[PDB]
Amino acid sequence: CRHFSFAEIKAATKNFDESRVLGVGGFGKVYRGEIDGGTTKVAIKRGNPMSEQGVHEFQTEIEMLSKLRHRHLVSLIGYCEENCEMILVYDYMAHGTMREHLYKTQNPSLPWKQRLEICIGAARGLHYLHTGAKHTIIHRDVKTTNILLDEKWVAKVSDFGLSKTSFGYLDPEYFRRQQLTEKSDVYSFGVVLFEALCARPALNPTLAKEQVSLAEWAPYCYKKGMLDQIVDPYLKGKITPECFKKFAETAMKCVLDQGIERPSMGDVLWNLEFALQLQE
Ligand SMILES: Nc1ncnc2c1ncn2[C@@H]1O[C@H](COP(=O)(O)OP(=O)(O)O)[C@@H](O)[C@H]1O
Repeated sequence: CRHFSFAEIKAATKNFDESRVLGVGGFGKVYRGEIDGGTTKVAIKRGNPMSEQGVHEFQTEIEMLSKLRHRHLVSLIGYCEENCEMILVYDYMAHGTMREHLYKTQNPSLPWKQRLEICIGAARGLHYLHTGAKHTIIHRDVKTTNILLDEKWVAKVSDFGLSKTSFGYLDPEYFRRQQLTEKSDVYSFGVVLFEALCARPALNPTLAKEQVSLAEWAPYCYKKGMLDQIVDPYLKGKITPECFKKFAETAMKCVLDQGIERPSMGDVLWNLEFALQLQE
């Protein structure tokens, strides 16, 4: 993992010019830049050392990503703790977050098979975190803004500041059992799956009481046989009956009340690949 000068960070971002800002996260501003003389596109996150939750996330993202390698995980090229700063350098994901392609957006809608393949890609990332590191990693922050898309539309998991060895995605059993297991990532992923299908936020505080949380609302409509009515309008008529059923029953199991009843990510990943095959 590469240490960067604070001078290279300025060279890459052209001294943090707002022409290169990509957005704002809970950590700071995210800048697009180039390093190694313009062969490498990157994204650079500037955090604030005054905040020690920011300090905690900066060090956690470094100690996690520096030892992980997976096609479906955002890669951390390097960092900069110079002059008591806090900077992280990732590879640039040219197509932003998954949420920017589902709703509240001007981007075109994604075809069903591309959505399915994005969820499969993210499930592979999560499966690696749970079974491929030295110990289980619990991401704790699985959501549609933390799934990024590169120039070939490969889905990649990011945002490791809260991981250990958001509202609407929170494992409700965590506020009861007060323990945390990788099944909490499965809960959050099941919500991602429903967002991909319904193209609406996980929490929409303005709706009728039963519709506020996608996690409780989508299962409810499936049992009542009206899940087809809240499906993304672009997707209506584009999912074969058997894919629709395997997909929805996979998402329903992910958001069960009790973590012990939920599938593992290996199981989820397998059932999504099965769904893709039933679609074709
Ligand atoms: N590696 C990246 N490549 C491209 N754009 C990125 C990358 N990381 C973050 N972004 C952009 O920066 C924005 C801020 O994301 P992030 O800093 O993770 O904050 P949060 O996860 O709290 O929304 C994202 O919405 C996205 O547009």
